[PDB]
Amino acid sequence: GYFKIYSKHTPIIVREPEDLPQGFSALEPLVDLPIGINITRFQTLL
Amino acid sequence: SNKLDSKVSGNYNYLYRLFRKSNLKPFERDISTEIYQAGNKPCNGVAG
Repeated sequence: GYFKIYSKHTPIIVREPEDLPQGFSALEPLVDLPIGINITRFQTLL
Repeated sequence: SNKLDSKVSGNYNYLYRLFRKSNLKPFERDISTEIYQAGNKPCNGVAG
């Protein structure tokens, strides 16, 4: 019924372009608030 | 609620829908439909 949010930060030491950091890191739940929202698309905010 | 809501004049502010192509999901509500020219009639506003 609502939106779940998981997040974790990582101190990257590897090359930034043409690379995703290889390794394992589980993301802990941070916030989860009861909003009954219909969601079809989304957009970032830079 | 026939003695509380329904009264001497009647509260006619209770609207309800009848036509939609996107039906309801579990715990989901459409707040405003978008009714446009869905029919492809040449004469706009045909009788019937």
